[PDB]
Amino acid sequence: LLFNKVTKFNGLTVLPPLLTDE
Amino acid sequence: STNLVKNKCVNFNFNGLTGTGVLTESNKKFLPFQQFGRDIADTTDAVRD
Repeated sequence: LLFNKVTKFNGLTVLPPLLTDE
Repeated sequence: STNLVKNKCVNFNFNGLTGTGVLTESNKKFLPFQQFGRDIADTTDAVRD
């Protein structure tokens, strides 16, 4: 529910975290 | 002019409307007078031939 309560290609890059969400 | 391809990212220049991306299937209902649409990210999201 913490994930659910918290709620893209314009040159920026949201690099995936080194530590995976899992 | 020439045709278009899906799932292969290319550049599109529709009468001055330029951009780059994949041209995939549209699956939303649109008004008949539309020329092109946008998504939440302020990007050209839909194109009509």
